Amino acid sequence: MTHDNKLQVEAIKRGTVIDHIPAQIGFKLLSLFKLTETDQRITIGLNLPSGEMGRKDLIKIENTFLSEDQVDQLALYAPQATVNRIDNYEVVGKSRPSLPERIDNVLVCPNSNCISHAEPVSSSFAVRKRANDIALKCKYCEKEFSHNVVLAN
Amino acid sequence: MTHDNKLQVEAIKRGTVIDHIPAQIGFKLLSLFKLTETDQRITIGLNLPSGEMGRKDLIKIENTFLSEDQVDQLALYAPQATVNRIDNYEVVGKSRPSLPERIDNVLVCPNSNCISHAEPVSSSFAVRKRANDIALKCKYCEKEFSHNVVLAN
Amino acid sequence: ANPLYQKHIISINDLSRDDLNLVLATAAKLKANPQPELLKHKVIASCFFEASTRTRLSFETSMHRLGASVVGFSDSANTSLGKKGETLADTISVISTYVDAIVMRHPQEGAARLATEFSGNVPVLNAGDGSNQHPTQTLLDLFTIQETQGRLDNLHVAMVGDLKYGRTVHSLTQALAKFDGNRFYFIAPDALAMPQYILDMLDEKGIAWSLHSSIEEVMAEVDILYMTRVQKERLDPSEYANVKAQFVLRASDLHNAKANMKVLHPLPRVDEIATDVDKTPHAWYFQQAGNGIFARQALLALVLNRDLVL
Amino acid sequence: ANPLYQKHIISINDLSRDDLNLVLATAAKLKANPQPELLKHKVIASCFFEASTRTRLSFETSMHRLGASVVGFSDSANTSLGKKGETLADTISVISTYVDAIVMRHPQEGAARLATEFSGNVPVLNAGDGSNQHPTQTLLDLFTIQETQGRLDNLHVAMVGDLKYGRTVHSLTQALAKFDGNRFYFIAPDALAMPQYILDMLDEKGIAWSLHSSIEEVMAEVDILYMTRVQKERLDPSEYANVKAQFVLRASDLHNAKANMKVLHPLPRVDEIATDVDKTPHAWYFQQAGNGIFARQALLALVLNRDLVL
Amino acid sequence: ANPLYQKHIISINDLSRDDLNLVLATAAKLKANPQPELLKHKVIASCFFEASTRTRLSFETSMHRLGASVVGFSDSANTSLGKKGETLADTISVISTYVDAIVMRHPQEGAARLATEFSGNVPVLNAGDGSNQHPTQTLLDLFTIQETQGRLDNLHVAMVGDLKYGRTVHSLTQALAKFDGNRFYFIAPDALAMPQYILDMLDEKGIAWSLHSSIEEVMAEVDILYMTRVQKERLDPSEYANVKAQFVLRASDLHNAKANMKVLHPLPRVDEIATDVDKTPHAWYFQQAGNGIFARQALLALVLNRDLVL
Amino acid sequence: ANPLYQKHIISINDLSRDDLNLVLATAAKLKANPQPELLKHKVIASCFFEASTRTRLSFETSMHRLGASVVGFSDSANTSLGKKGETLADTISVISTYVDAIVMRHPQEGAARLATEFSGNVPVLNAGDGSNQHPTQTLLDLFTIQETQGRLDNLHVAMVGDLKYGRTVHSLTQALAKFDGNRFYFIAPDALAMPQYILDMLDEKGIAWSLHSSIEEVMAEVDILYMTRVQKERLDPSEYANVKAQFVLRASDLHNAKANMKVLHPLPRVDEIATDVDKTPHAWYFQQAGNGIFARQALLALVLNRDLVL
Ligand SMILES: Nc1ccn([C@@H]2O[C@H](COP(=O)(O)OP(=O)(O)OP(=O)(O)O)[C@@H](O)[C@H]2O)c(=O)n1
Ligand SMILES: Nc1ccn([C@@H]2O[C@H](COP(=O)(O)OP(=O)(O)OP(=O)(O)O)[C@@H](O)[C@H]2O)c(=O)n1
Ligand SMILES: [Zn+2]
Ligand SMILES: [Zn+2]
Repeated sequence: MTHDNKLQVEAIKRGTVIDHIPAQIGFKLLSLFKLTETDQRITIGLNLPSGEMGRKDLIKIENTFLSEDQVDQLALYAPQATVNRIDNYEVVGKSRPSLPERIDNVLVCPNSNCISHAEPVSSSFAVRKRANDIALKCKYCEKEFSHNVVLAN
Repeated sequence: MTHDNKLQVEAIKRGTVIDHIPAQIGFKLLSLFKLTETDQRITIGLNLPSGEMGRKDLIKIENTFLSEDQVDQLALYAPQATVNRIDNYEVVGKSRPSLPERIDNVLVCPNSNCISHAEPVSSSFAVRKRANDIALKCKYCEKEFSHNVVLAN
Repeated sequence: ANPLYQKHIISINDLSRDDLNLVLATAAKLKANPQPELLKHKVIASCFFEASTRTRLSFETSMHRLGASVVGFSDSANTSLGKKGETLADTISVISTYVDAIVMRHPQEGAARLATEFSGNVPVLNAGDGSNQHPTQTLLDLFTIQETQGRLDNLHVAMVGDLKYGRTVHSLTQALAKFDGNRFYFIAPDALAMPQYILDMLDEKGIAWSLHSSIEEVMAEVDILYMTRVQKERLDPSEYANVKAQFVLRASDLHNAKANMKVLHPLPRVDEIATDVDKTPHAWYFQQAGNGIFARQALLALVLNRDLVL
Repeated sequence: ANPLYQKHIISINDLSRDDLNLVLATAAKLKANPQPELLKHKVIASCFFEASTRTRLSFETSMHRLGASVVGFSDSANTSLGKKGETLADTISVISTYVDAIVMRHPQEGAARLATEFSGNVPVLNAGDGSNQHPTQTLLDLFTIQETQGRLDNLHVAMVGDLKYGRTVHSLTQALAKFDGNRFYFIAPDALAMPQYILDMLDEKGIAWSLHSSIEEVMAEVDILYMTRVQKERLDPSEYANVKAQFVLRASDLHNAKANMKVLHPLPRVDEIATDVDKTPHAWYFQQAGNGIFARQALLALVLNRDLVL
Repeated sequence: ANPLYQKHIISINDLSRDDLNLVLATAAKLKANPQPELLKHKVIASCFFEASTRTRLSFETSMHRLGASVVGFSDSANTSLGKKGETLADTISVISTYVDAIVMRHPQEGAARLATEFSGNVPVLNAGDGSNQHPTQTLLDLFTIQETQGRLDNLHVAMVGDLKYGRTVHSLTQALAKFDGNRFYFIAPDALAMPQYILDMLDEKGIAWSLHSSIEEVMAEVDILYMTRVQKERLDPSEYANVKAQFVLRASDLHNAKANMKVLHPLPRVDEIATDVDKTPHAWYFQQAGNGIFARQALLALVLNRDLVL
Repeated sequence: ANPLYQKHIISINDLSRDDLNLVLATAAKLKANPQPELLKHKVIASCFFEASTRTRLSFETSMHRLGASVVGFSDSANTSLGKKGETLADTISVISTYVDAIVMRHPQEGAARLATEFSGNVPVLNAGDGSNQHPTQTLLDLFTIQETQGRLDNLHVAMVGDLKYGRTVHSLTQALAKFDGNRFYFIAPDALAMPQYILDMLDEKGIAWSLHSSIEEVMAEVDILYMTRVQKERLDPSEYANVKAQFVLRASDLHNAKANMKVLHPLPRVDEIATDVDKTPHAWYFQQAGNGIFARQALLALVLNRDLVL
């Protein structure tokens, strides 16, 4: 409780605010990282007017503190986000993401003869080579692809 | 004012507020009806306190009037959902979903041999309230299934 | 222009009573005076993605008897389309680029109706789609009931055999329910029962039906006895042979049938109708296959011609 | 008697500019007024020793649209010839004993031209021979460029896809080099590059060509965009999918194409051209398959007729 | 000698309560204190006229952990015996002069029993004969029920799936009906129900059984849930996808189960048991397949050794 | 325990310099002083979901010369596991309760690694997984390079053929790049060249490599000539017959070779190595296949034995 409004919405009593999500990564992030399967109040702001990107997206999850490597799975999609941890109306913490060494479950190996497709295992990629442009190697078939390519399909 | 409710509300000017989304159908509806593929401001609230109806979800889509056909599709998922349009700061229409005649696109034929599976086709089912339940007949294979078989797959 | 002009004959549930009677009165005229040049210069495609010789030879002969040319393939014997990843939408968008109508059989249910979304104005006629429809087998059956019984209403029709999976008994029961005062007798083993959705549709229209375990219970009253083949793989070896294989007709059972009673069977018959039955006047299964020529001719005539002078 | 009378249409390198224009002006007349009885009483053989449905149905329909009869076989599905040790010379010396022209596809390169040594005076038309020629696919492609662009010279033609093994891009580049001031843009992954013998022939005639890695680099200037299918077995799974699978067209890339630009694709297309492209006015792959009817009709008319009154 | 010494193991019907207990007792001892040179110098034949990888490898690993040698075969589109002309009787008459025991699986029922009349004094063990019998699966099921529940009588056993044609469920009910006070719950699609013969038997012995509609209805009282696979072949795709809101098992469904409730499946478990059941305490189908080794070792040791003092 | 005790052998990437040397050391000891009862009482599974006669027999002969028992299968148009529905995960979960080790070869990449997550504590050894990995071929190649040249570093190794898709050449380069000072010459058709990833790796380590056009260019400096087969599938017959005046090996070509130069080939060697090379001193591909036995014996003994004091 404190004056929400909605161009930049306000105060959750303790929880996580992932702010500065680029436009249209917000919903993708809720889809991929299953952030919605909580009984907690989640408030989400989509296509919002501020912090210069101009338009950003924002997610607020009360009472859940997702962190350190959760914040890092966010790096491939929302690298400039800030993940504000909050206790008793104050941002007792501000993180940003960094490339993790491993991205589990969220990607799909583009190699169609990979065994990963058909089975009760989850995908796993070894990550490497920061901002000049990321390569991802499948755990199973050991084929290294360009992140642009895995991230398309 | 306070018995919280609002806390300085995301009261919008023109738009659609879908209120009383049953809990957990909230995200389902964004995905299925592709409601986030817009540039207008959306604010979503999940697992809200609705002491008055346990838990609910609510999507606020601005400068968007989602209507008639669009409203009726939601019947299968959120049958007690009030859509309210807002023209200039208050409720101008407050519609309820009624079961439609056909349900297109969103739904998959249970029938593994139905041609809809391998092809560039938008699914389509003809809706029939066979009093007790709703049966859905596929356009293509013409097999009829309870809406509960279809709503998983 | 006649109602069927340039329509897609995809399903029996889309053809009305009037549509049905129009095809059946045209079949009767073509049977009586031939019009062997009516579809002159028309080219028709006969696409049988799943092989079915009986049906193909008959569709094509009736195309030939109205003067049309035929190009096409029988497959389930790898004649190259479906290779690479050619979708059915794409095959039909290229085939309707040069033929005047498509006749097609396909293994998945719904394939003919999807073809319809891609053909433009080339009519699609369904020669069978998986376990869903087969309009032209129901049209020839009906024509054979009408021609031998004089009517399509007030009939006492027994359906015998595998009623659960038999695609043609399900459609002929929906067509006959379009008409009046027909009465049904179903005689099926327990595992091969007529599905509830048929029975529920019959009840809802006030049509009378009943289940019997012996043909002998109902022979006397019966006008059309439609026999179906049981496929033994739908049961096990010992089930098929056990007390359930007595859905077989012999000449001796016809003893007391009405003079007008006819035995109909879509075919192949393997043993459910014994060979001694063929010598009786009630055997009409082959004359029924012969009538497939005029019912398919009539549908092609009506669909490709604006106006028809009879 | 016209120049093509009773010739063998074996290869694009044997047909001159004038030959090409004659087939293409006849295709245009048959498209406009039909001559459905021109090949009346002619019987033609359609020998497809290697199955190819798309090509067969089209050759045969165009035979049917000029009134000829067709006998023949599709094989790669053991229809008995080749048994014992029947050489191809012997099969063609018996088939030319009763048909008036042979259309044939065969897996080895050179088979149509050998057929020519044994047919006597029965013309042989090649419907594809291994990785060598396919005249009738290049004739329908050309007709589709001419009909939509008004010309066959001064064109900006981009060829996209597997340019190394694609039998039709190699022939259409040799046909277009017969004409003037055409400009080529090749966009191919490194492993699927256009062969040197094409490039050397282009250089030697002063024709301009260039390699680009993105369609986006050249869209603006382009009149005909000929897309080819990559077969994934020519690369490995992970190669196909890696950065090299971006030779795929989507509607969004057409953003800035000239109003006259057309997308052509011999087919099957599986994913190199996305389905949303079909709704654009630039999608002409199916109208291109439809034009195969008039280009094959024209070749059969010109080859079997002395004189043709148009 | 022990009761089963030199005996033929063909049907669960032929082995009494005490023979079953003897086997289960031995298997518990061989699991505990292995004796790897017990059949040193015996050669067993693994004649799989019908292929089963899982069953063949369990058997041959059994033969090898007791030190025996193995000669044999499996057959799909292959290796000679039977062919047609070669009788099963003559194959067995010839192989009975070479080996010390014959484990065989054959597609026609009673093949193992026919074999018994030609093998001389060579014991034959049935690994599957059509839809009739599979004793060594029943033996490993009962060993898994006995080592997890502690007893083989007074159990509340739920049987689920295709009860009409799961051969292992017909055997398992026969065998559990030789012990006392067992209550049976049979949850099947009514198209796929327990035959009247199993039920007719169970009432003569006074055993309590009931039929339920879904597992959720008995989850609370059950000790063994024996899941069978529903066979899509003899079911329509639309029927198969229709039954209830299914009869597949998920961990959500298990939240009610007793702590000692175990889920068994002869395997393969394609989709009726979801992957999340695999991580619960109740999942016992893989441990069940490992007990195949101990159950089969026990049978081979008792058949080929007179007295086993282990 | 020894470093590799109970370890999974899936990729050459995962075994360090010292692990490779350990294997090669053991293999030299097992070649010298055989120990045929070392795995007495172990049962290994030879799961060849993809058939390789040469690899399967080398492995099973390895299993048997250390006294182990073998259960397993190979598969072309045959025997059950996988089928579709049966997951690899469930096959391995079931077979891990029966055996002590799993050697497997499968057509999809990473199948051996998927297996490792279901085999419990049962070691799995990769015998081929698609185009990814084949460690035991690399292990026998390095044992053949070490016993003929005396060392595994400072070698002038020539690699020839399809460098782009020979899976053994990608592994061999990875492994020889863990030892020091090796110089590589890569003679390939440029259609078939070393991928940039191998090369990109080699430059980070500082290794010297060069690409040549024909073996004759390096014959004088080379110690190992590792010949690979050029795969006619992914090559046009005309391209294949065109490259250079080839890259096949004949004794005439060898007149220049060093006395210790050996020619290796993973086999089969259809035609790139002529029969006259077989009689020279430099021919070592058959001796190389015999060393498969010693390399595979070493790996099985270290994986299944804690301490080997041989
Ligand atoms: N109890 C609170 C306090 C703050 N916020 C959210 O915390 C986010 C950012 O934290 P803050 O440091 O308080 O504002 P900024 O200084 O703008 O943070 P930054 O500069 O890193 O964006 C804002 O989106 C605000 O909505 C919140 O929802 N609930
Ligand atoms: N300027 C406005 C006016 C209304 N609303 C929303 O529109 C909905 C309309 O409900 P309303 O008729 O105003 O009162 P309720 O009793 O909440 O409607 P209902 O009976 O459906 O619960 C409310 O959720 C309210 O937040 C809004 O966001 N902005
Ligand atoms: Zn992979
Ligand atoms: Zn359907």
